[PDB]
Amino acid sequence: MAGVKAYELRTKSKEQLASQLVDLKKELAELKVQKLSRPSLPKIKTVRKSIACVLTVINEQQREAVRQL
Amino acid sequence: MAKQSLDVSSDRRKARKAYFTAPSSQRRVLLSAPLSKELRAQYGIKALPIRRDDEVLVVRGSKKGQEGKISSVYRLKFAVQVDKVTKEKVNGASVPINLHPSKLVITKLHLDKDRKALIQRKGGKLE
Amino acid sequence: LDSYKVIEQPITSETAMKKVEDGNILVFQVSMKANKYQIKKAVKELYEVDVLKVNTLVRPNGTKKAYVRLTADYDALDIANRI
Amino acid sequence: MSGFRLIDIVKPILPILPEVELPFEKLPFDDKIVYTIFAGLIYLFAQFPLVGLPKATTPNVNDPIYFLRGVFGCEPRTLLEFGLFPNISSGLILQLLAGLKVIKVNFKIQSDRELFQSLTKVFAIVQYVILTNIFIFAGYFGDDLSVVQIGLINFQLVGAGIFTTLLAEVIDKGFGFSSGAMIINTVVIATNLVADTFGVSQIKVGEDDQTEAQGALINLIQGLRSKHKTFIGGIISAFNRDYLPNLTTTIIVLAIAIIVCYLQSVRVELPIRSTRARGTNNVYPIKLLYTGCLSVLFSYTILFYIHIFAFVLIQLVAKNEPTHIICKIMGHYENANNLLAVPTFPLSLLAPPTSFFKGVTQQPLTFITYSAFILVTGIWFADKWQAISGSSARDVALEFKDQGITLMGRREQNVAKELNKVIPIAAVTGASVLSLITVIGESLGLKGKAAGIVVGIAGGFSLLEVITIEYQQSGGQSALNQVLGVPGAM
Amino acid sequence: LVEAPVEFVREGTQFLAKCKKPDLKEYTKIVKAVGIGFIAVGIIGYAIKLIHIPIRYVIV
Amino acid sequence: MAAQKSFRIKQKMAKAKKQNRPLPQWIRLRTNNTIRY
Amino acid sequence: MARYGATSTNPAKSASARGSYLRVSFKNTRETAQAINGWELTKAQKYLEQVLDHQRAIPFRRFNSSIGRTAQGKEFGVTKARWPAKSVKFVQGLLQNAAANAEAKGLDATKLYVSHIQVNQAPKQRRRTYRAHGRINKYESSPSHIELVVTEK
Amino acid sequence: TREYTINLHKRLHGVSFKKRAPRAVKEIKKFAKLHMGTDDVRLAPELNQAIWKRGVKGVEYRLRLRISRKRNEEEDAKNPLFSY
Amino acid sequence: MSRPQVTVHSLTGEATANALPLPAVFSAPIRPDIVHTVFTSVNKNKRQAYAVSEKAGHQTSAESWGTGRAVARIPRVGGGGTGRSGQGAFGNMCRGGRMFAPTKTWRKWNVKVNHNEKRYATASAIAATAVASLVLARGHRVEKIPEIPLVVSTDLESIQKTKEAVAALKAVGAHSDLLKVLKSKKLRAGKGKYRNRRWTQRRGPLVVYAEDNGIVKALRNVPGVETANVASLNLLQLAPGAHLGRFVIWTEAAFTKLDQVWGSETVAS
Amino acid sequence: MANLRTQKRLAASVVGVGKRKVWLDPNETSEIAQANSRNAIRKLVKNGTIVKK
Amino acid sequence: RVDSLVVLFLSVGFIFSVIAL
RNA sequence: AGAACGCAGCGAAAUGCGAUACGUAAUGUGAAUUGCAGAAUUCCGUGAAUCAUCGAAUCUUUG
RNA sequence: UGAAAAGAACUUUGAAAAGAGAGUGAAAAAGUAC
RNA sequence: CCACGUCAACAGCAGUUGGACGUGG
RNA sequence: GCCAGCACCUUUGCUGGC
Repeated sequence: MAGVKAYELRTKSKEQLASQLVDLKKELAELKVQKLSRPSLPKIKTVRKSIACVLTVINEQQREAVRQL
Repeated sequence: MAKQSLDVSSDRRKARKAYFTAPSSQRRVLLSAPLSKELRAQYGIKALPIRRDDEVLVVRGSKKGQEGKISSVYRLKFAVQVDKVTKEKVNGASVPINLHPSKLVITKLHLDKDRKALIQRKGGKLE
Repeated sequence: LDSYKVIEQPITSETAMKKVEDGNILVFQVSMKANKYQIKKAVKELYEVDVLKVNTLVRPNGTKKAYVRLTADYDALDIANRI
Repeated sequence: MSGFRLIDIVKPILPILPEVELPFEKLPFDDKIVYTIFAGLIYLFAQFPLVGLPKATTPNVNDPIYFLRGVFGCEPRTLLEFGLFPNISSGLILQLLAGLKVIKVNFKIQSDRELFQSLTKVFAIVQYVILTNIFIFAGYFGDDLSVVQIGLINFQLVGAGIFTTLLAEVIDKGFGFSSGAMIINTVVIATNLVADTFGVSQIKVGEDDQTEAQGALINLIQGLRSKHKTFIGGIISAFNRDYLPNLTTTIIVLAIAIIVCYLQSVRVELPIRSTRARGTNNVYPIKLLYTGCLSVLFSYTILFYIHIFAFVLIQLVAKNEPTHIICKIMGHYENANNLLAVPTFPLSLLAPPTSFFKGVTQQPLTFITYSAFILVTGIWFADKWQAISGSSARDVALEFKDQGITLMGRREQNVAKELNKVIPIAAVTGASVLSLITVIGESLGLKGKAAGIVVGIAGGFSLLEVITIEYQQSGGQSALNQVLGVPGAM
Repeated sequence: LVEAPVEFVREGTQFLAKCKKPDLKEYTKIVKAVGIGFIAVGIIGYAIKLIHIPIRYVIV
Repeated sequence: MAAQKSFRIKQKMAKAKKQNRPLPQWIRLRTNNTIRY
Repeated sequence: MARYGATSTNPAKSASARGSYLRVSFKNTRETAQAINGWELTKAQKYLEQVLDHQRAIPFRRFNSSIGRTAQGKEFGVTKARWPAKSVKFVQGLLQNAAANAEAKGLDATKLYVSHIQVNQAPKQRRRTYRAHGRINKYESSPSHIELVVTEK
Repeated sequence: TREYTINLHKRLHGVSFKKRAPRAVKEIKKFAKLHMGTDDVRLAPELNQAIWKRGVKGVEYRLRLRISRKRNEEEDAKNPLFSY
Repeated sequence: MSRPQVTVHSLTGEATANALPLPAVFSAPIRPDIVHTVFTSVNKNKRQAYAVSEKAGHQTSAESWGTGRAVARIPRVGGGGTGRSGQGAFGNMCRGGRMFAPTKTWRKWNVKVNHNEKRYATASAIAATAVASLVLARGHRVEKIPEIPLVVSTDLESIQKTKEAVAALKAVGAHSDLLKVLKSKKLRAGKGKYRNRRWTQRRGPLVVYAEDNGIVKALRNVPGVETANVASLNLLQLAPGAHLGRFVIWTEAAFTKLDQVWGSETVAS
Repeated sequence: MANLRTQKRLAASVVGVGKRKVWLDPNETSEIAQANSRNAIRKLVKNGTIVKK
Repeated sequence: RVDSLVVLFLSVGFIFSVIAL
């Protein structure tokens, strides 16, 4: 609700999450480069690797769903 | 420190197990300093893993009788800075001063809700 | 689903910024597998364009420089005030 | 001369006057303080009158103008009746041209930065000579004459005004401390304060405005308190009367002083991180009202200049009888039916309504238009200030960024994009809110300086905050002696 | 009122919300700064008026 | 000589020359730094 | 740590200076160091300044190896003048530091005598000189560290 | 001024060797130093052209030179050493 | 009505009655050459070591492809280059590498234990505890007289409690001897600590019983006490380091249990 | 002139010459050194501060 | 360059000139 | 089995992982983590681990 | 190297390096391949 | 390579210079 | 595109030749 990992994120369905993810990736792509800025930020690191962390979640759910059929 | 016996490392390897193995929550063992006798009675324990807001007095050094809040303590170094002294150089070039937890005694606690519950609910060896 | 992002970052440098001024040309650094078509498509959907030339070459950064000319009506100043 | 060459530059006549040029030697610290007070002691001879015997005798010159006085840095009936007003105006004109972006100049190049500054002090003197003809066309002196002594008085004022621009330069180039424009502004608002409040009183009668009563602080407080050497007593608290309350000017100077001196102590805090540590660090406040100081000095100045709607250049066309393209349609400055006569209906609703009296509640409409104009002019000169270098938002963010990233290797990075969001919200709106509380400072009461005092002190403690930071952090003579001593390294 | 000035105004009300609000020790700085100003005020404005009065006295 | 062609082999060596170590200094202050390079 | 090494001074009647890891000869600056001497700073200075022009170098006691056959001087108990102005620049740089440390002192003024000066092996720079069939001989490029201390007499 | 003819019959047929000219320039510099009673002697590119024109071998024997002074004295000595 | 017969001493103790005879096995001439030989025989069997490594040679291909120049091949070696090697390294001659046999293992030492020699070794050892004056020379101090070597009760087994150990130790006096063991000289051994060498504490007394051990949980631990049985005991316990005349404490039931054997080995001198 | 290896090269480049021929003024040598750009040396050429032999 | 002394001298003499007239 | 080259805010040295690129997750712990400068996150219950998981979702190029 | 980097502030001198004096600490001929 | 900034090491002396050192292109 | 003249501080403009 107010953010952005992890109990909001992990059980969310999922089209909503994908749509949000590509627009949190537009924040970071607007803020690249450079525009990195100079920053780091910890937000730039976290959202870069929140794209990583929850692309594991989307591809995991597809993988586990395929093993239930 | 650690109790005898099972692993029979004589040995500077045994020292290296303390030095390099065991991040934060088995540095809980090596960041413990004895309680008093009033707050030993209060919670029934003996010693407590340090908080960054517990107040602690130095007992065994050359700096052997100063109180102060713990300003930082390091997991890799197992060593405590006490706030402060420090020791200035005149333009504000500034000094840490580090210490060892088993050379200290903790005076006033900040102790916390379910922090004290887990500690008083059996220890071990559930990690 | 086996595709990649093309644009890794835009390159900004002394010559890169000058290209923006000269004829509405951005320049990017795109993946080592990047193909011409996917650069054209990506820049369209990140900046609302039509690209009037893509040509690409190597850099010692390893990532492939991609020199992208853009339409006149686009305005490359205020959308480079947005990167 | 003409001949045949393609020119339009005024180039042979320019060295044939005898204007001025500027220092030459300087020394600190003892020398700087002695010379800066000396500059203010030549200013302090504002007690001597200007030449002109028929104006000096029977009319004694017309009534004092308590509106021009503070922003000009003047005093009527003396050598320095124009003060900074043409020097700042040449700065307004070239701020306007380079800020409208009609004439584009890049100010971090050496060559055309120096050109701007030299052109400003030439156009200050060009502005001075047109101003001196403007003031005798206003009909201030009570004698308007054909070419005789009205030529000589205008000459003298320019000659004492080329002196006051030379003082402005001399202090600025390091003969004295501070900037010489800042000093003359601050000592004029200062003169006015104790002339009115401490003063002295003298027994006379006079139909015209005469200084029968000054010393409002003395008259009020000692009347309230007891009896003195003087035989007085009894409390005069407040009135709407023609005889001044004495409490009126005492409260309003204090009322202004408390509210804008706390606005001056409003800063926007922007934190910076690690001291050689982990975690947060300094709270670093930034100085909004020294940035907006020259923005709202320009804003206050322009309200007196404009031909369409202002005091100075409409008082001329009100005086001037012939009616054509220019006429007193701009504003009527004349006698009125009203009890107190000042312009009856002008287009100058940009003219502030306050005086050495109580505020005016009787026209809210002129208040709204006045406030609206100076907020608009405050954000107009705010965007000109950003555009015409200074510490440029585009340049400093970009320049520090590439420089730091590649300062051998490598480096870790900055709070200057963290500054980048919050500085425009603070800068543009801080000029605007400074303009808003400038009109509030005027509305409380007093004039002859009411918006000139608020900016004068506002930029003074924000200048003080810069100098204290340079003293304690950067070093030298220092301010850390009071408190510092012990930070930590983790 | 459209999108650009509504965005600018709600940004600029965060500056006015973010006031460093009165501290007694910074009011002490104000009192001394204004009082250093008030003695400068005192010498300058007293000097100008006093000697003006003999100019009026000497010349009828 | 003949390899698996190609311009691509030259490109990955070209990157390797930049990404080369070279150089600095500030970590050698905080380590454990037994002289190297 | 270091100096004197002939410790008697003491520091309320002393001034001191040292060079450190400068690239000027071990062999020729030991002879200059032994020969400065002693002599106030102004005599030492204006022997070395005239040396640059004409006045040799400075006598060589023990490192007196041939060379041709020699010569004109001076030659005041020596006979083998040479002219390394390399080592003159080094000792002039030592003396100016010594005389500026001996100008904040506040002591002064007749006094003096260069009480000890000793040269330390900084080390030798080691480089090579080409010759025959892939076999290469040593080439030292001579350098030194030095210490200078002076005292009131 | 003064005008001197510098005797380059002396020693400047006896050198060479191969390298007369840089020795010869130095010889003119300290001959003119002695005659004028000065510190620096200017040596213009007029004189440098004059000695290197015929080129080492390769000198037009004795040369006339015009020389001025001096009373400056040390600080920024004027010895013109070309034609005054 | 007496021969080797002894007076019992309890730990209660403050004795009252009489004990069984002192053994016939406690006589034999005390022979220090056999005592030392057996001590080194037993400790060798465990002993081995580690040293340097690489290879136990030999990174390092060769035969002797030495290449002349001068001063020879010295003598040896080969492979190879800007290192390392010379020789080198492959030595010895080493300013880098190994020694002329890297600690060898390999190197079979041992002494195998003959049946006859082992039961002579135990018999002589038991007869070497029966002295008195050699206790002081070894370096442990006994105030109390006489009743020697000491004899204690069967009650020694049951404890358990820490404070009843102290109550036992006051009687045997002794006591001060075990306080010596908890005192610096105890200090800090260096690099010799790992394989034991050491720096620089002394031993204490040995307690022996019979039916047990006992060696119960609490009897293990105490400053320098050791605990043993008459069925199984050894010369490391009866005189550690082989400098005969340990302070030895025994318990009743030891005589009769020791006495009956078969086997075959018995006293003569 | 000092550090004008680069301004010999750049000035020569804009007049397309082998670097021997190009000429730099002695008096305004400081102002030639304050070029560094290829449109800065165009100004210097038109003034006649840099000429071509 | 003019002088800081010249401006100082000019002004004081100007003040003396104006007052009487 | 192994190996090339990438990845980072930094990247000397080590190994952690693959264009999602020292990632994180499921069991789990408790006041400090990101080596450090710096930029930040936490602190009376959702920050932070190999203390332990022969345990795991991702998985370029070469073999 | 040291318990802890406290890894040498500040001042004078020197083109810079460094030197002189001074600071830290139990000890600096413990001042950085210590 | 090109551009800008430097002299501790390297250049067979030396240095205000560099193919070196540092950083970008 | 190259070369030359006049105007201009430059960026430029006009005229002529190849």
